[PDB]
Amino acid sequence: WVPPEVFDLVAEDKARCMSEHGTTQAQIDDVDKGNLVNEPSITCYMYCLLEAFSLVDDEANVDEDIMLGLLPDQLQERAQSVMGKCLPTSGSDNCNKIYNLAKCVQESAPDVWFVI
Ligand SMILES: CCCCCCCCCCCCCCCC(=O)O
Ligand SMILES: [Cl-]
Repeated sequence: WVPPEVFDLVAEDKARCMSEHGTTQAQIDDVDKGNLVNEPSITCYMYCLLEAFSLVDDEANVDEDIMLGLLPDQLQERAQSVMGKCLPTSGSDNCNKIYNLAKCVQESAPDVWFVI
């Protein structure tokens, strides 16, 4: 469902986030396929990229309105349903909060789940 335009929009932040955190594309592909581990090089990548687009703040609180703003209408209240379950975020730090959120969302909605 993700438009191709999104890929060029995120390219610059994706490069920076991967470089900052030691992330490999293979780690991203693995999360993308539903396999999540609590490794900072991928969890901090996910936090990094969300933050770059104002989807989370300095304590990994999710901005639900901006998030709903970005999704298409067909997912718009599946997402509200998933956010009801999975928010607020909780964890030992920003990266771990996003790990637990990722775990929750992908379990709650696997056929829509993805990470760029
Ligand atoms: C759903 C929370 C779990 C963790 C999410 C994984 C990180 C992927 C972040 C996607 C960033 C997309 C921002 C692009 C918005 C746009 O410019 O159109
Ligand atoms: Cl939250």
